[PDB]
Amino acid sequence: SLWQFGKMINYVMGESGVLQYLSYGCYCGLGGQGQPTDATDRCCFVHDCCYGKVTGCNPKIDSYTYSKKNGDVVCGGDNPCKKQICECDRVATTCFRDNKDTYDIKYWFYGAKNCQEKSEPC
Repeated sequence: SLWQFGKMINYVMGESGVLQYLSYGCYCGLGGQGQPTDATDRCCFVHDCCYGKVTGCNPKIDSYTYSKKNGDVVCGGDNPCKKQICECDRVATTCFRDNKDTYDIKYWFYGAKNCQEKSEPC
C-alpha cells in the first residue's frame, strides 16, 4: 500500500523522505502526466508504470509483506501479487537512493501545471 511505500521511503531515505519524495517532478505520486523531469522523477515514472502492471490486487491500497533490517528493504510474502506491489515500491526506493545526488528541490511539490505536456507512455 502507499502507507507502506511511505514507511519504506522513510526507512531507506530518512525521516524527511516521504515528504521529499512523494510530490516531486511530474511522476512522484501516482497518475502523473508529462515528461519525467530528472532521474528521481524517472524512478517515479517507472513506479507508476509498475503499479499499472499489477492486475491482481490494488497497489495503492493492499498491504504487502516486507522487511526493514539494517537499513534496507527486502520484499517477502507468499502472495505473489502483493509481492509484486512490494517490489515496485522497493525498486523505487532504491532508485531514489541511487539518484539522491541529483535530487533538486526545484522539483519538490512541482505541480501538475508544470507538467502539462504530452505524457510519456509506459
